[PDB]
Amino acid sequence: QKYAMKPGLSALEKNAVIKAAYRQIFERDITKAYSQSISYLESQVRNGDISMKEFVRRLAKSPLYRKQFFEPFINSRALELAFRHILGRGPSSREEVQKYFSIVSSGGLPALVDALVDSQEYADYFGEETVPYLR
Ligand code: NA
Ligand code: NA
Ligand code: NA
Repeated sequence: QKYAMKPGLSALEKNAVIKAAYRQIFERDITKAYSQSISYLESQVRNGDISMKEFVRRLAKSPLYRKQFFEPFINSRALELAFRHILGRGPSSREEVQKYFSIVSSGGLPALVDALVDSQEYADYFGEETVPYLR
């Protein structure tokens, strides 16, 4: 089951695409109703002013994402969570854990998100338009 945001999709499909995005990132049925920010963000991705990649990015940086999947955890644990939500897999090696560990110490949640989202792997699997999915 793969979902991709494109500007000319029907509203039914767009709704389905957005819903998948929240479920993959927040692991629950968040809605535009949750905050001004998320609603604004949703309007951006729905209208094509930002791509799906950019939507995932801003979503993963949000206070909701931060309080559920970053703030309560040690660097080590927060990065494996972000891996799963953004990349659809767990970290593959101790060398990869280390790479992202320093990024987290260095630039916290925003740097963790940017790095996962801007990796060549993310580009290969999900690109600009596709919701991350469990691999
Ligand atoms: Na914003
Ligand atoms: Na939020
Ligand atoms: Na940032």
